[PDB]
Amino acid sequence: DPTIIIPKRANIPTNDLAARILRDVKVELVYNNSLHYVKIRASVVLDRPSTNAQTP
Amino acid sequence: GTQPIDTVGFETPMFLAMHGNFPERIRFYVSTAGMVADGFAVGSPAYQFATNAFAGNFAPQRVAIGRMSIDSSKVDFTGTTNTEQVVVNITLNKVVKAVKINVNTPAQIATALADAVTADKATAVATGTYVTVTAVSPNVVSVGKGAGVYKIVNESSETVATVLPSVIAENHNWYFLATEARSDADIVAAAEFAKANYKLHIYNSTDVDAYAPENSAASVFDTLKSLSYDSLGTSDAGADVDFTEGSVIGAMAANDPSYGDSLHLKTMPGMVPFAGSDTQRSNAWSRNANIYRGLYGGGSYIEGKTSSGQYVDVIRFSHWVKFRMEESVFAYMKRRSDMGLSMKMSDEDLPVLKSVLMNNPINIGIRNGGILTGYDNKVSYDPTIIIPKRANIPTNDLAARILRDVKVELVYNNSLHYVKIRASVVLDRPSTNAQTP
Amino acid sequence: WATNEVVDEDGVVHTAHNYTASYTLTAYRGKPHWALSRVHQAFGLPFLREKYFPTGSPYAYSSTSNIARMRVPLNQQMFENRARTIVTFNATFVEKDLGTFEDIEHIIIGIDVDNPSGPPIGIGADYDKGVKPGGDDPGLPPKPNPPIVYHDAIAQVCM
Amino acid sequence: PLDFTNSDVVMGALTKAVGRLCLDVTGYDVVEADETIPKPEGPYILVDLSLLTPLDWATNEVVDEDGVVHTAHNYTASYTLTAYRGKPHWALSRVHQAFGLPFLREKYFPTGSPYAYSSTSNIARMRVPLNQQMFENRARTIVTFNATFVEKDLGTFEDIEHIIIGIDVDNPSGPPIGIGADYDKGVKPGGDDPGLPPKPNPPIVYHDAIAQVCM
Amino acid sequence: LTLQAYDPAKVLVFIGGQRVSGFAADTKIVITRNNDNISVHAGVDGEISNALSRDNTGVMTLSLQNTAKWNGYLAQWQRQANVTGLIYLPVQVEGSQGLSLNTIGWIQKQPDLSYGTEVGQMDWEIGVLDAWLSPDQIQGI
Amino acid sequence: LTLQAYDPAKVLVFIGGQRVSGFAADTKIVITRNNDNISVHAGVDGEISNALSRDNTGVMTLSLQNTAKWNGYLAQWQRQANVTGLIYLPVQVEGSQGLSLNTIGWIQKQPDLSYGTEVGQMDWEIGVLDAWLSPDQIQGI
Amino acid sequence: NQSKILTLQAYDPAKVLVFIGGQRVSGFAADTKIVITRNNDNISVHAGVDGEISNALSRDNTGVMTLSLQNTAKWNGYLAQWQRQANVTGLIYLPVQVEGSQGLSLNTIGWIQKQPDLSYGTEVGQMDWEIGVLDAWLSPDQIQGIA
Amino acid sequence: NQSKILTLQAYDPAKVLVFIGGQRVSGFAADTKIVITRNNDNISVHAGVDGEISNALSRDNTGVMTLSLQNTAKWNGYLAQWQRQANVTGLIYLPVQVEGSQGLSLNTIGWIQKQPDLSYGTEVGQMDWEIGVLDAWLSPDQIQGIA
Repeated sequence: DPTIIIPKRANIPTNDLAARILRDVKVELVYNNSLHYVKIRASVVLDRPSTNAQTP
Repeated sequence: GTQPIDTVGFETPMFLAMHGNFPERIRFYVSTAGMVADGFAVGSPAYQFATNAFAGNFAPQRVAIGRMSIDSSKVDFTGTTNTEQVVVNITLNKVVKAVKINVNTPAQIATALADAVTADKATAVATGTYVTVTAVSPNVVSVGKGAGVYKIVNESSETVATVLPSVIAENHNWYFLATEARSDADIVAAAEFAKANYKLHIYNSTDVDAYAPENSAASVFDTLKSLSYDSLGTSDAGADVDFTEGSVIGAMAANDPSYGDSLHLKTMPGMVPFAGSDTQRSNAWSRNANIYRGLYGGGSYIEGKTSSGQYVDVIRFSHWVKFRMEESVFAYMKRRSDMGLSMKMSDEDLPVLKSVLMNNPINIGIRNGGILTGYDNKVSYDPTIIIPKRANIPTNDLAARILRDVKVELVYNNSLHYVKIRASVVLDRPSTNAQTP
Repeated sequence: WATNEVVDEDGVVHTAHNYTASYTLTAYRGKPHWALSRVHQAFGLPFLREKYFPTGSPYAYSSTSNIARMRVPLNQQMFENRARTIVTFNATFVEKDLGTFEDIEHIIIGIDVDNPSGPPIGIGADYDKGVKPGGDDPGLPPKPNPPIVYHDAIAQVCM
Repeated sequence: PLDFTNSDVVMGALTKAVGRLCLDVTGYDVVEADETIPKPEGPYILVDLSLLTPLDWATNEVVDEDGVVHTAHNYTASYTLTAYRGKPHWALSRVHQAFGLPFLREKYFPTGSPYAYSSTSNIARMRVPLNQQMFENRARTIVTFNATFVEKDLGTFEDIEHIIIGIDVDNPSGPPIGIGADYDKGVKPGGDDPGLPPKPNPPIVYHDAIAQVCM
Repeated sequence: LTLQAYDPAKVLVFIGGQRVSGFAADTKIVITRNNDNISVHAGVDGEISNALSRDNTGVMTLSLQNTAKWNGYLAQWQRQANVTGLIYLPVQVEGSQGLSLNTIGWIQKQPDLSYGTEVGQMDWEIGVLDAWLSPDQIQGI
Repeated sequence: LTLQAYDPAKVLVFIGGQRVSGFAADTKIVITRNNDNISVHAGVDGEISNALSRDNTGVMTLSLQNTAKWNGYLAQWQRQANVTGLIYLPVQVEGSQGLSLNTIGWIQKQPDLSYGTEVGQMDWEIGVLDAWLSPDQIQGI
Repeated sequence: NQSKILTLQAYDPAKVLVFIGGQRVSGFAADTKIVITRNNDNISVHAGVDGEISNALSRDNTGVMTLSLQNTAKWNGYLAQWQRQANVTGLIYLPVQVEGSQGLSLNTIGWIQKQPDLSYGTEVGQMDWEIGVLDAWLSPDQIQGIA
Repeated sequence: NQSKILTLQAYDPAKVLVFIGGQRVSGFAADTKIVITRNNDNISVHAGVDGEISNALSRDNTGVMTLSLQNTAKWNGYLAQWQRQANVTGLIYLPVQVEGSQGLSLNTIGWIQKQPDLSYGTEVGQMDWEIGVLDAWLSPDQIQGIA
């Protein structure tokens, strides 16, 4: 989830107060890229061939 | 000073072979191809065992192989009969060969096998019924089974009772135990080590004293019976040449004891059906030498009893509970200490062990059906956990920072083995109280 | 009931409790009722509060009571103006414990598995501070990430 | 031989438990109301057992080996604390918070003890004139505790050794049939008769067939 | 032999492995079941037959001061489960002298949050997947 | 390290970008959800299966003195939306020490206005399109 | 009155066992587990003009059995595979058994007659499988004292 | 009891994917998302006078699928265009697929059988599109452990 973090007045340096500037506002995200390539492992057979049946 | 195994180790079987293919005391494989690459000759003992272990229905994921210093092999035809092309597979320092002897008597075949002197490094020495193969300092030789009727035997200068303490120190993440040596002393040493390190010992033997009449006998089965160990023994004809311990392990390595499942009728590919008669079967059942009877066109194990008369599955279930509780407690205690919130010794913290233990080890068993629950008589089968209070802890235990007398209790839910019926056929059918009892 | 517990590095415990402190103010001359009222409204002015009640401070303002104006005789000659009010504040108090209990270094557990094939099987389990269950075994090999290579076909099928 | 701790023991030990925790936390000196002494020097605290409330119906009955009965009742004792100098309001507050510290309580209020802490009242700070010259700082609070008191009976009733019952079965065929029934301490109804034979457990033998049918 | 006095401070709650702290005054918790034990079917002539209840879920309320640090944990656990689908955590209760409880459960509904002039309260509703009380801690049972 | 005391004056409400002011005494706000987190289906034999709730709307009450200047703004916003069809505005809440909230929402119903001998009160019902509380402001979570 | 208690042991619904093909069924719905019905009544009555009455015995005894399972149950898979199995290979029949804890039992063969209506929504659904049973005579064998 | 939890992961209805023609459907109604039914039962039973029983295998496996969409949904447009497309050009079929998050899947072809009833009122309405599916055998493939 994207997150936004903002400082408090106690953490702002006095020089920044004098200059009337706000610093260190931070944001974070994640990009959701797309697909480009696909590969397959097809197989052709003339027929088909352990029975554990126990929940892993 | 037994250190604890974890879940993966609980499935890994170890085979104590003789070879020099790697310098280490132990290695792990996930298929026979890796062993082939390491220079094990096809048809060699460890190769056969690995193939059998991977060939089961409940096969393990990985197999560990130990090393015992090899000295010289043997290709023994003594007591055999051959009317077929004898073949022997030999691997020399990553070089793979094949040997062929045609057709005749075993002594003549053994003598003719001396032709294995070309393209060699290693040496071959016939003796009229067997050929002794010995390598040279820098050479490595692996000799494996072929199409002939013969059995490969290896000798070493070491002994199991001294090799095993080295392998365990090298690595301890394995549960099952097996060996290539088949002498009574080696088998008993393996059993005594396994019973002391909480490991299951398996072995196959071909001694006919298993069949011998119950009146008296002096077989390894009987020695273990007298000593009252828990080693799981079985009598097979082809054990000495096929190392079928791998097949036995392959049928029980993967299924977890939480189901309470037993070993009674599981098919084990690679085993050869028992051949003796019913009297011999009765004899063997007395010594706890389990057999692989062939019934109704198929093969089926029989009753999986240990040396001291106890069933295998109860032992395995107890060990599984032990390891699971150890792992769960360690995990919870480590997570608690990762934060600066370490568990203290006070009455406000001790109880949580109840839920910690109920979650991982016990509740899974109750769910899957391995643990019996309900009401009996005037008793109930529900598992119980009892924990002491700070007032009851001795001052010496407080000083040492150790907690004692945490107790647990369970009931095992065994399976069914035999059934009997009383059918009756009649040409027809025959007090009327009708009052509620 | 305490609202928070802070554990020291060594295990000592610091406990925090909520409180409410009430202050009685009395103004003695001039226009006392006017004086007290301006104190009340001060808590609504943002800049003025920040000087003395900064965010994160361990006390805060809650509410105020009725302001009663009073006249008190003095020496049987004059009536003096006065007033009175009660101002309620919030607070949080922290205190430090006087020790700690011992840690759990070693745990021993006894297990008994009742079964029908024989007498109950007794077996024990143990835990130690630094002893991992598996030692340091590498475990199974991981599934490798294939290296990044060029592909001619967008989607290729090979039998 | 089945002894216990009566009310007198619990009640007297509760005061000392409060006394030690006040001394060990605030650092002040402590005094009770039971006997009067010249006022100590320096800050100090005064302890008093102002009030005591019972709960009507007993919660447990313990029967001695011989039959005597011990009855247990729940109570609630209220203690009035007063601190006389220094910063009395601060002193009392630290007593309140002490009951939230785990290790400190375990010294004086161990698990299983016959008394426990319940709640606390408002702490009022006061100024008291002295000799018409000075105002002295003080404070006051009421701390409520739980408790359980046990007492022992003064005897027992006789046991029932013999029971005689008369029975009358009214029926239409004749006059009512009178018949009696009796009980005695050691006389079993059946004497010691072995009863019917039990169903035997078959011995353990080898079986060749997994499932065998025989006609 | 000294009989216990009800100690409110030794009533413990363990959720997920840790111990809860920061309760509001008065009732720390309340445990209530959802269904009746047995269902009785009564005939015309008076025949009676009984059925055993096979739904044993309960509900446990948990009163926490709104400044408690444990509000954040429950809020995080609640939202996490809504996404992943893993909702169960162990729940265990103790009594100084009373009936204990030890099962699994989940956070059922979000309490009501209100802000005013004094530290308030939040009442969480923790579902418990079984509601059988136990006499473990009773002194003499 | 000084732990916070609950400051009622630092509970903030931002609607549409501005900050609300002019609350009535006692409870400034109340936040309540509309539905239960999980729906449990219980079988005849005791099998249990759960379903995740996919409707997460809530409701927030807002107590304002009837002389507050913010009554006019809400009245104007309410009527505007009924004509244009644009009903959503950002809503954000903070806690001095407590659980925050940050979503969008709309004015749900018109409160009840009553006139008497003293300055009254109006309780607006602000719908919030998601009702997950957040531990942002908790000191230590 | 306590002299007319019709069941001295409470009726526990979990004792009712159902086996299809030799495996025990599990994963049932909320209210009803099973329902067993016949299709045809037992005898036919042919009444004449003047009141002569004669009766006939039926020879179609087939019935239908409904089986309520939560749509998240695992047994839905086994039945779904079985349908296709029989549709192609032509082997439809399969043994069916029921245990009447404190009622009437049943033991016959049956087949899947129809597949239910699968629905997905905000709650875990339900499925009503129809297992046509070849012969539907209820058995009192579980009851003691039947002279 | 906790030993009979039929679903260890809560059933999230949003995992149920539906693809028609290769595009993912969205904009569903309030209570039910889909319903899948068959038209014909699996086999036919022909019972003789004296009790001889013989069975037949069905060869019509068509079913009907209902799809609830809010009448304000955008997907109503795609289906409405498709109807006219097929009515004139004569191409009716279109692939259909369903993902059984924790149930039974489906994968076949289908067509729009009927158009719903459009109604306008004080609340956002609803539409029930009927997507006849050519073959309606439910698939257990999503379930693990089906031996």
